[PDB]
Amino acid sequence: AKKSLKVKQTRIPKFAVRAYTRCQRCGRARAVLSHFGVCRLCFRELAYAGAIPGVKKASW
Amino acid sequence: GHNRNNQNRRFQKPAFKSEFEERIVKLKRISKTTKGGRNMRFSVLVVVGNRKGKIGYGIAKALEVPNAIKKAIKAAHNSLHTIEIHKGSIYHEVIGRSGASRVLLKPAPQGTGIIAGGAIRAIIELAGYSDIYTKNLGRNTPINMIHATMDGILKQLSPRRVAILRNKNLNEL
Amino acid sequence: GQKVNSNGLRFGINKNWISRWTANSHAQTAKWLIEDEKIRNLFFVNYRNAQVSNVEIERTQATVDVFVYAAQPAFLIGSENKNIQKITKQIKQIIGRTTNLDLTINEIGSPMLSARIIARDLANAIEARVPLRTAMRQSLIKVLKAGANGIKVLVSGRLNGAEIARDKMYIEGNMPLSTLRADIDYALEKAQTTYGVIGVKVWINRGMIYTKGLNRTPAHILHPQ
RNA sequence: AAGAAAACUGCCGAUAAGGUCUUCAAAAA
RNA sequence: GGUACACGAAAAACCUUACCUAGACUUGACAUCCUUGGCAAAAUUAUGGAAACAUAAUGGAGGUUAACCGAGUGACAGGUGGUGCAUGGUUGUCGUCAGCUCGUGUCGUGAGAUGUUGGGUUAAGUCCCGCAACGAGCGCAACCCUUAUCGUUAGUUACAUUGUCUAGCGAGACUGCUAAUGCAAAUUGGAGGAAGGAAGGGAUGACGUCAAAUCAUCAUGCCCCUUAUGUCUAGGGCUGCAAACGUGCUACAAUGGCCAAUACAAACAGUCGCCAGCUUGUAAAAGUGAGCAAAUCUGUAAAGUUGGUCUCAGUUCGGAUUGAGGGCUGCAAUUCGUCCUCAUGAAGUCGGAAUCACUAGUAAUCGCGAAUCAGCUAUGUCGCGGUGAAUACGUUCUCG
Ligand SMILES: [Mg+2]
Ligand SMILES: [Mg+2]
Ligand SMILES: [Mg+2]
Ligand SMILES: [Mg+2]
Ligand SMILES: [Mg+2]
Ligand SMILES: [Mg+2]
Ligand SMILES: [Mg+2]
Ligand SMILES: [Mg+2]
Ligand SMILES: [Mg+2]
Ligand SMILES: [Mg+2]
Ligand SMILES: [Mg+2]
Ligand SMILES: [Mg+2]
Ligand SMILES: [Mg+2]
Ligand SMILES: [Mg+2]
Ligand SMILES: [Mg+2]
Ligand SMILES: [Mg+2]
Ligand SMILES: [Mg+2]
Ligand SMILES: [Mg+2]
Ligand SMILES: [Mg+2]
Ligand SMILES: [Mg+2]
Ligand SMILES: [Mg+2]
Ligand SMILES: [Mg+2]
Ligand SMILES: [Mg+2]
Ligand SMILES: [Zn+2]
Repeated sequence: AKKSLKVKQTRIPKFAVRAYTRCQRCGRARAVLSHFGVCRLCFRELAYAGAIPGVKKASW
Repeated sequence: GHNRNNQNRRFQKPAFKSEFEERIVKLKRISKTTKGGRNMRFSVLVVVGNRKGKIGYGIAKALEVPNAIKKAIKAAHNSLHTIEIHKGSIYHEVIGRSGASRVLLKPAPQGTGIIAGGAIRAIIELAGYSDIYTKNLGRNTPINMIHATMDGILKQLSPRRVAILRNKNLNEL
Repeated sequence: GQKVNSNGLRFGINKNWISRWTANSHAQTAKWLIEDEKIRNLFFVNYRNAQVSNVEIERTQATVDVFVYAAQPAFLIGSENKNIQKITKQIKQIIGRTTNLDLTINEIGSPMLSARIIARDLANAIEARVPLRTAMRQSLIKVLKAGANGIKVLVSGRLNGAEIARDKMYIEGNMPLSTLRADIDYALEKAQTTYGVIGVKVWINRGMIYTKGLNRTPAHILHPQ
């Protein structure tokens, strides 16, 4: 039961507090980056391929 | 373009491609032990012979069969000994010794064929010899059989050289 | 042990980003980010007989630009420019009609030294039941003769339909992976076999690029002689 | 100048069964 | 076990949710392919409703079907269902340890040896010598980022006690010079220098081991369900409780508690937000309300300094537990949100056998910010600065 949860999340609920944010590529619910709308483990593939502009490795 | 091409499928399986004349005589699977795991390498025993009087043997080890194959290939190419035949057979009865391996070779009349089996049969075919009586009186390790067989054939004395030295007449009594 | 992704380790130092855009807000930063993945994945999965090596996407507030390099653009182009219009309609539906699309199919130079089509060609051989040793050796020898540095191919999976998974590597030359100045191109593919999934990994070394710039110039894209 | 220099001892037992893993060189336009 | 236990989970009231109880559905809430039309789905108002859902309404953007709205329709969709001992991918561990191999050659009947082991030097299989070995690849090192001095460009939203500061480029440190001893690498000392002999930190982690972890991110072979292991909704559950362990917070106190005044940061973040100021309120907060899309406006720095008080007590320590009244978020706070005020005041006075971390701006400690987030006893996690130590004689023992 993932796709239906994804579809239900896309559909608007009847209460505002009923709305949660899921990853947009896959369907992972937890550990979703609101800054990108992408979960933590999809961010690796996008960051490691150059799809996301400006995302370089950090050295501090 | 018009490369024609009709019926059939792809490259099927033609192959030919050879020279001199050879044949795999054994493919063992040796292995050592390291700090975790087992390094496994294939060992091949190739016998190379032109079937006219030139024959050599080559044993090689490599991580993969193709590699070890061509290694033993070149190996035999390097170490090739020269063989002389009399009427297609071996001149005098001989016992080849190598370690605990003893191979008996005996002259045969023209027609019997190669009565050999195993490493000796490969050697006799690869050397050129036809009629030959053999019996393996010892171990069944292919490398030692090849060693014993080649030792027996290389110590052979020609009917000519003997009398020459011996100060006799060619082959005359 | 585990190694850092070779392409991802060299980003922001010698290699530019495949998508270069600045969004308005964090809501438009997600849409413009998922849509390009769909577009890129579309291009790569289907329309594969063309050997598309890499597709970059360029977007402004409202203008989308696509730069597609391929080895055989005839399949994209089609019969008297047919498939091209067809593929255009797919892209417009994905992003939206309200924008302007500007496809720019560019022919590629030096097709060999690109880890995408090489990995794709390796992966294709495995679905066709071609023996793995022969397939890998033949692709490497043509690649090595083409005039590049060492190539490392790792093909892990249920090799040859086996029930116990293995892995075979084949290095041929100096491939300094820990070095940042090297021009190493990396790509990964999933060979879908009747007995499961095969992972093929290809590292290719295309010389030394002392350039401190991020791409800013065709890499293997350049057409030499 | 011919030196040497010296061991020293507490205690310290065991680890259920059967088990992968090398497929192959025929060789390749 | 190390390599699980503030782990997946960077936010369980509803949602999440995969679980239970119920009320409902069947080419299905989502998808394609096909014959076929589009002259809708929404949203919202009614009635019945726990809500799913039904019966009635405005019949709806548009664009003539583009997308979708459907009918007909069987292939099918679907599974967080099983198998991480079928896998791909990703990762832990030895370990950032210094290793792991190959080509040619030589020796050995052979597994195999050689190089890779000897002597010096390192953090290093780092380098130099020797050497039946000669070379090569991966690892090591450097190239990358940052901090430490300076030059140059620029001067607003920084500075404006005039050259800080910010960020572009560059210079600078190279065992470069010298002394000692070594064949040579190289070691030590000295000089100058902001920086001296990997100047500090980070990214970078070889072949492989543990059938190590994940089919619950995703993908996937195979097996299993198909008016049900699929789907929608309401309520419960993930928050239990005789117990045990792990990781943290608070303490047992005058190196302190309470009150008043007051000085000095860096980094980050911000328009459903940061919220200045003002008014009300014992307070959480409410109202008004500018300013800031940001070097401009906002997010009170605390330890620290001074003064007063407490006088060693289960206390002006310690805050648990319990009762009541308030404030905020949210349909909704009982199961199960947190904050404030009042009331109470458990244990605990340094903790047995045994154990953990740490070699400088480090340990200890004091605040600040960000992520997920409507809100959240996150005391968690990731970061930033203030103060700021002690010790290393040595490898006999101990672990690797
Ligand atoms: Mg799924
Ligand atoms: Mg929520
Ligand atoms: Mg060990
Ligand atoms: Mg005793
Ligand atoms: Mg017993
Ligand atoms: Mg584990
Ligand atoms: Mg729930
Ligand atoms: Mg209409
Ligand atoms: Mg019509
Ligand atoms: Mg496993
Ligand atoms: Mg060694
Ligand atoms: Mg030696
Ligand atoms: Mg040596
Ligand atoms: Mg390094
Ligand atoms: Mg297991
Ligand atoms: Mg499944
Ligand atoms: Mg519910
Ligand atoms: Mg829990
Ligand atoms: Mg100002
Ligand atoms: Mg104030
Ligand atoms: Mg108190
Ligand atoms: Mg409550
Ligand atoms: Mg240390
Ligand atoms: Zn995701």
